[PDB]
Formats: sequence, C-alpha cells, structure tokens
Amino acid sequence: LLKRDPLNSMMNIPAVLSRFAGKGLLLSENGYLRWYVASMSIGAVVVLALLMVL
Amino acid sequence: MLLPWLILIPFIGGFLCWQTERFGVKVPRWIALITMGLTLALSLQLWLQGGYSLTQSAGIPQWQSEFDMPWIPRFGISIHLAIDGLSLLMVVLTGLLGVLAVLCSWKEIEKYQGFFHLNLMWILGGVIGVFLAIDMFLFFFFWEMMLVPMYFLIALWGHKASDGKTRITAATKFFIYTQASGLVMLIAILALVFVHYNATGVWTFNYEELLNTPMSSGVEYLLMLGFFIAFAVKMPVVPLHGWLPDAHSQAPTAGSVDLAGILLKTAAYGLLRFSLPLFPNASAEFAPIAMWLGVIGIFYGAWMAFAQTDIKRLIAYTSVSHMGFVLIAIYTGSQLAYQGAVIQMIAHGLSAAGLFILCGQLYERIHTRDMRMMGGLWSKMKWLPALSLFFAVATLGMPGTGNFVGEFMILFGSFQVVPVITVISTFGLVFASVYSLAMLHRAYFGKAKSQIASQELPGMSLRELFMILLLVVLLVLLGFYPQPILDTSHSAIGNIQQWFVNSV
Amino acid sequence: KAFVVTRVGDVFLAFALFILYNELGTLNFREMVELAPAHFADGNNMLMWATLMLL
Amino acid sequence: MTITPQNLIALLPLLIVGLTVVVVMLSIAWRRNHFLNATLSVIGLNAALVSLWFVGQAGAMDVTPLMRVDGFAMLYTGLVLLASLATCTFAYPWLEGYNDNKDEFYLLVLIAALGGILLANANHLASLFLGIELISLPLFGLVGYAFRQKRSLEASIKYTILSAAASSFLLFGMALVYAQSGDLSFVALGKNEPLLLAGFGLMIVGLGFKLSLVPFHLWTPDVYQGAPAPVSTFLATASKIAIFGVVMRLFLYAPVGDSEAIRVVLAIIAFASIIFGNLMALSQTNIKRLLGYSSISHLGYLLVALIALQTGEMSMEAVGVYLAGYLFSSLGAFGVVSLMSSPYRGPDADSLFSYRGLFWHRPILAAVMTVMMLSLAGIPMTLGFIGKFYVLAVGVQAHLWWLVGAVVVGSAIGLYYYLRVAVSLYLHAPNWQYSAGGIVVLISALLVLVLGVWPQPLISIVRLAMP
Repeated sequence: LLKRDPLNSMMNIPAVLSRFAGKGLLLSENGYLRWYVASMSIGAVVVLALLMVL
Repeated sequence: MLLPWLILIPFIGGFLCWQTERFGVKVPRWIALITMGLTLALSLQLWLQGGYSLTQSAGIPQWQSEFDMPWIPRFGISIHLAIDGLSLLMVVLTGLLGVLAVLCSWKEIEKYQGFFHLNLMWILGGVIGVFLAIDMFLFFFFWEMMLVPMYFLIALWGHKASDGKTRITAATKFFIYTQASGLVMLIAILALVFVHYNATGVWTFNYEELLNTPMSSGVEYLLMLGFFIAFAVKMPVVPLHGWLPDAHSQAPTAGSVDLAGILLKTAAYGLLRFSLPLFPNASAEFAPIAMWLGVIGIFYGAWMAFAQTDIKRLIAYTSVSHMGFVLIAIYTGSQLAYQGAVIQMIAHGLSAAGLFILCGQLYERIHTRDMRMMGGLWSKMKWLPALSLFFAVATLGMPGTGNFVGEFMILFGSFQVVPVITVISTFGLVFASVYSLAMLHRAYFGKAKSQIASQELPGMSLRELFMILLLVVLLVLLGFYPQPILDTSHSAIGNIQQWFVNSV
Repeated sequence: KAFVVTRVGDVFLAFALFILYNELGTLNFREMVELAPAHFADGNNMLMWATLMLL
Repeated sequence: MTITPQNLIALLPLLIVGLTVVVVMLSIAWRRNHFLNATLSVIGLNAALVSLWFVGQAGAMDVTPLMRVDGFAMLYTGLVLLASLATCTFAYPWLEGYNDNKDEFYLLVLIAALGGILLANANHLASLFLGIELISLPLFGLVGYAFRQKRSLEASIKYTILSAAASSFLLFGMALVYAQSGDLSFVALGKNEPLLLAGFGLMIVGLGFKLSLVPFHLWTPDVYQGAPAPVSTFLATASKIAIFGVVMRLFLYAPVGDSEAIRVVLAIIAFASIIFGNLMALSQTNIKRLLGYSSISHLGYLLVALIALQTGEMSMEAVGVYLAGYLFSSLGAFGVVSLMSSPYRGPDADSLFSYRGLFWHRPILAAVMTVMMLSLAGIPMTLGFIGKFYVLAVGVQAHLWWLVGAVVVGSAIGLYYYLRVAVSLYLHAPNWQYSAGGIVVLISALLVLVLGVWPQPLISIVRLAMP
C-alpha cells in the first residue's frame, strides 16, 4: 500500500485544483468583443449591487 | 568579525569560478576545493580559538563572535550575524559537506561547469547564512535565497533538458512547498513585530528585544503555528514532506548531498533557536501535537521506506523517519534530550551523505537505478558494498556509530519528561532494522545473474574511496567519543532549556 | 531474521535501561546494587516493569 | 490665477514635450526622414528629463485649479519619460524594416508622453480626462500602426471600441458625482449619499478598463498579441504607470474614499484580479500574451497597497517602489521580445515554443530575459521582491488578511509560468541602433540586480519625492 507515496499525492491537490481552475478561466475567455462589453456591464451591475448592500 | 567573511567566501568563489571559466575549464574544480578549505579553516579556527567550553548560565544572549551592520535602517534591519556554540557545529558540518560536494563533482566537465559551481557555492553559502542569523529578516532572506539556486540545479542538471519529469513535478514541488510556508513565517514575523511595536514603540527586527515582547494569550499561538509551518516543510514532518523523495531521486547526488545532509538541519536549528524561545507558552500548549506528529513520522517513514523499490527514494524516506526523533526531542523539557538531538543531527548528515555518494556511485558503475533488478554484486565490487554495509549499519542504532547515542539520549530525556509517547517511539528501531536489511539484501546479497548488466563491472578510483574512508572513520569517532562536541553545545542548549522552563 | 529478532530483544533491553535511569539515576552495577534499596522506600510497582522488560 | 514664472518652471515638463511635437511635426513636413525624427524626438524627451531638475528647484504648488504639482508628480513624470525613451529606442530597429511612412511613430509617442505627464499632475477631475484621452489617441493609433497585418488592425479595432466605451463610462460617472458636490476638484469633492457613491462606481469602471482590472481585463491579451512589440513596451509600462498615479491621488484627497463603502468594492476587485490573472496565465505558450496576463496580476498587487493607503503612511512609498521595479522588469522583458524582431519581418513569430534555445543563439539577451523574468515573480536579488515585500507589509499593517493571503497564493500560482520561460531559454536549439537597443535592456538588467541586492538608494529617492 506504500509502493506509491500517499501524502505527497494528497497535498498535490492544491496544484491540481489550481491548474484545472486555471484551465477553466482560460476557457472562460472568448475573443468576441460583444462579451467583453457584457463583462463591463456585468461588472457595473455587481459593483452597484455590492455598494448598495453596504 | 570573521562572520562577514565566512558567509561571503561561497559567493566570492562563485564569481571567480565563472570569471576563470573564460580562462580555463579545469580551473573551477581546483578553485572550488581550495575555497571550501578556507571555509573550514575559519570554521575550525572558531572551534579551537573560541571558548567553546563557556559558562552554562550566561543568559540567552551569548556569542563567541558577533557582527552588526545597518542594512535597512527604517525597520532596524541589520546584518546581525552572531555565532553560538551549536551554530558553530552546523558551520563546520556544512563546510565538510561542501568539500564532499565539490569532490564528488570532480572530473565532471560539461558544456558549462562554471555555472554549476557558482550555483553550488551559492546554495552552500546560503545555508551558512541561515546558521549565522539573529536578525529575523536576515534569517528569512537567507532562508529563501538558498532555495532558488537548487531549482536551477534540479532543472538544468537533473537531466539536460531531455525529459520533462526533472522540472514540472520534482523541482516545482520542491520550490512551491517551501516558498508558500516561507511567506507564512514572514507574515508571522511581521505580526510579532507589530505587537512589539504597539508595546514599546520602536521598529526593530532584532532577536534580543523581540525575545521578551509582551503578548496576550491566544495571540502568540497563531504566530507559533506560523513559524512551525515553515519549519515543518523544510525538515520532513508528517503532513508536508512530499517534496523530499522527488527532490533526492532526481537531483545529481551532489545536489542531493546538499538537499539531505544540510537543508534538513536548518529547520530544527530554527526550532531550537527561533521558535522555542520566542513563544514559550504557545510551545508548551502545542507540545503534545508535536509529540503525536513525531511518533507518526518515525513509523510512517519506516513503512514507506520498507515498501519502496528504488534506492534514492529509499534513503529519502529514511530521513523523514530520522527527523521524528529530533522533533520530539525539541518539544520536551530536558537538557539531555536536546543534547541528544544535536549529536543525532550531526550523525544524520554524516550517515546520509555517505549513502547518497555511494548510491550515485553504484548507478554510474552499473547504469541501472532499480534496486530489485540487481542483486549479488558482492562477488564483483571490491570496496563499494563493504563500505555500504557499514553505512546501512550506521543508519539504525548500532553502537560505535553516532546515530545510536543520538537517538538514545533523546529517549532517555523523553522518558524523563513523559512516559507513554516515548514507549511508543522506541519501536522505530525495530522498523529501522527492517528497512536497513531490505536495502542490504535486495541490493548486494544474492546471485549476480539477477541482471544481465551485473556481469561487467568497473573499478573504483582512489579519491572516492578516500572521501568514503574519511566519513566512516569520522562517524565511528563520533559514536565512540562524542564528549568534545557535547561540551561545546552545553551552554547554548542549557540557556534555551532554562528559558523554556523559567518563562512558563 | 536473526538480526530482526535480536534487535526486538535489544529494544526490550533498552526499555529497562531508560527506566533504570529514570528511577535510580546511576547505571553502574555496584552503585546500583546499594542504591536500589535506598530509593525504594515508597514505591515498588514500577520496578516490575523495569525488571520484566529487562528480562 | 494668472501665469507667473513659478508656474512656467512648474509646467516645464508639459512644455518641453509640447515644443518637441511642434518641431517634430515641422521636421516631418520638411524632410520626412527617420533618422532626423528619431533624433529630434529623443532629444526632446531627454530635455524633459533634464528639466525635471528645474521643477525640483520649485516647491509643492499649483499651476491652475486643474493641476497640483507636488514631489509625488515629479517621480511619476520620470517613470513616464523613461518609458517613452525606452519605446523609441525599441522602435527604430523594428521600423527600419517597415515599408513606408516610417515617421509618424515618434509623433504619436510624443503625444502619449504629453498625456502621461498630464495625469501625473492632477487636482481637478477635468485634467484627469484631458490626460486619459491624450494618451489613448496614440494608443488608439499605434497598435494599428503597421495595419498591413491581419491582426494589428484587429487589435486596434478591439482596443478602439473598448477604450472609447471606458471613457464614456468615466465621463458619465464624473458628472453624476458633480451633481451632489458643488465642484469637481478632487479636494473639493466629498464636501455617503448613494448618488455620489453611484457616480464613484462608474468612474471605477472607466478607470479599471485601462488599469486592466478583473471584469475589464479582456483587452489585455489580444492587443498585446496584435500590437508591435515597441508599442507593447509603451502599452505595458507607461500608460498604466501614469494612470495609477491619478487614481491614487483621487482616493488620497477625496474624503469619500475614506468611507468603507468604496473600500470593500476595490478590495474585492483586487482580490479577484490576482486570482483571475494568475490562474488563467499558466496555460499560455505565447510570450506577448504571457506578459499581458502578468500585467493584470501586477496591477492587482498595486491595488492591495492602495486600499490601505488610508491606514499608515508607508503605502505611499510602497506604491512608488513597486511601480519603479515594475517599470524596469517589463521594459527589459519587452525589449528582448522586440530585439528578437530586428527587422520588421511582417508578423513576428514569438511564442514560448519558439523560445527554445536562445542561449546558444544570443547568450546575453537570454540572460536579460531570465533576470527580468525572475524579477517579475518575487525571487530575491531583484527589485520586484522589495516591491512585493512592501505590499505584504502594507497589507499586514492594515489587517487585510484575505488580500495579503491572495498575494502569497497568487505568487505561489504565478511562480510556475515565469519559471518555464526562464528554463525554456536553456533547452536544445531547434545595426548601430540595434546595439543601442541592446544597451538599454542591458542597462536595465544591471539596475534591477543592483537595486534588488542593494535597495536603499531607490528608497531615498522615493522618500525624497513623497510629500
């Protein structure tokens, strides 16, 4: 059961989660400029919402 | 006085080897040997000239030599190099290991060799600077800059850019697992200094006035966890040690001598010097968690050592078993236990260095790394396996080796303070025997027909045998006659223990 | 197998060695002989652990 | 107030550069020569650096109600001038291979220097607008310089629509604040009703496009791949260096920035900027997109200092030194990228897979990219580490535990791609102003090394400048 080292692998999951979450963020980028402006509107929406809950 | 020079010779030698790289190619090997000879000369001069048998109760501030210099005056960051007795043992050990590193790299010419040696002296000088460090920022800067040049060693010299397994897993885990915790202890340093700045009103980064800073309970506990996390990823402790076998199995075995024999020293040095005295009540509360992690480390490293099939990962998993004794030693209230840890720690370096030199030596003889593939090489090699038998014998508690007196005075002091966690701990010796015999029988006992490549074997040169003979005789004298270095470390160990006793 | 078994016995032997230093201080045989009854006026229960594990 | 000679000596940076545009434009119409225009433009920017000494003879004072000249603005004008000096020296080797009209380049960079040195000096909301747009119009037009490629025009058009959009958000926010307050002067502002705060959020949108913040970062890859590498030197360094000064001064002076309602929103943007930069930055195999990804994270570290500007006076020098270190690191890295394109070559083929080797091709230039690339990360012996160290100290000082933790874990994530490029320059291999371009990046390499090992003299300059 110790032919492969368990705790080295189970503390590598920060790197696994970071790399996979980084790949998802790269896939979130599109290149189509309409969604860039939609990102600007949706940042304005959340900033005003986050300011009105304060 | 001698301390600025004694941390700078490694950096000066790297500049000069790379300067004379244009002049010649056989120069940096001979330049590097002499420069490490000068390092041990100054280190041994401090051992002999200094009053190593000094007063056992001269307070917490006591130093044979001391250097101060303003570096960043806005926070009081100063080059506060100061050498104690046990710090001087650390310096002489790394000077000797540096001689072994530059001797194992002899007759190793490549496309570039001056780059390798300026990096080699840079990393060894970084460890010396950690060992002489009283200012917290200087300690942290040296702690983190010895950590960058080994990455280039594992990357460009783990294998010459052919396979991608020498960077993206081995070297990268080595780098991240240390630096995240280094930043953790930096913010721990800053939280401690800020609570001291509220108390008194001066921006200071010095150890003597941060030693007795007034802190309310429930506050210094978090800073003690913050110090211990960075001190638990460098020496192998139970939750975070996955970098160690990958780092040792991929770096060249000279880089592995640096990675095992002396990088493992500095964390327990910091647990003795920077974590115990600053946080007495937090460490007194945290003690039983440390004992549980210590016993788990010994048993865990031996099982993982028994279960492994290669050799570099095998000795790399002996190291995590060895350091569990040291951690239980530090987190107890006994003077004898701490003095056992020091001799165990010096012997740990001396018993890992010879094995790694010889494992690398065996690989370049046979061009095969897997242990179970070979077997029965005793009829072929003439001096490698006999000397290797004693080093595997010196790994466990065999008397006449320094490891026995080391681990075993810890157990005396540990049973003096607390019975039940010690009586669990002693059983690692039985487990130390089983992975020691597993190494010996799988590698050397058997028939040479286990491998086809075990039928044409080279000879062994004189200088490798010379540097193996010196280590085996040096390790036997430490096992038989350990009094001189215990008399050296008595006062430094004593005031740390008296402060840990009296401050609670 | 002999090596593993003899070191199990040596762990058992060193256990009594820790207990004797904790209880009676000096490990010399004769000084132990006329120090053992001086230290043992009150408690005796733990000496059987020392001696059984010495055995 | 009227014009006094004190005002003219204070205005000397905005003046020498403007006189340079006129002389450069007359010289273009006279001869249309590349050598004369490059010489005339670099002489004017060097004359602006010389005249920084003369405004240092003048104290902290106003010129008009639009501007306030302090010693803080002296340092920021200097950062912008060296970036303009840096971009013209990197453009001559790239533009020697350009087919025609090789002379409009320096005219636009000179206009952008006017815009940068106008956002250094700010005291009224209108000067904020005259500066943002003066620099955008060259950046509207210079990423579209050499439109003969299929992607330069693409990059120019994407940046054009988006930058006009941000300016329209900034202007609409700028007025919605002035509805409550009687004046738009930074100091006179705020003399927490929702319309002023709502107007403030609109200015954050219009400012966070150019500062490349988390929901506005989408332009920073594409134009950095599309623009010429000489333009990327200016677009990475000078624009955001100049822009960060005015957004810091607004929160320092305005009493509305003291309130926690704006503080929480900017902290979350800073938190997400570090994370949403350093996670998507790993997978890239293109060097220009790689530097554009790192820019988002560097501006995030600047924000985690800026949120604690109001708690402790160490944040002023912390922002200043990280900007100085960030300038030198990006100029060296982007200069090596542009120095690989010694001719125009049409579309330059630069990628992380295209940078195998490069030490046995050109060893000195590989060393500069490695030194700067380790300086971007946080490795010691480099000026980026001292800048990283102050922003950690500022976050510790102000008890922003989530934000300082984000920098550390962002550093932990972002170490990975910097190190690959550092080692990829060591795998197996697959004119006079060019030597001048090499001298600029080699000079920067020496500077970042000596100010990482020995960082005190740069702090003395910064505390000399800070008021």
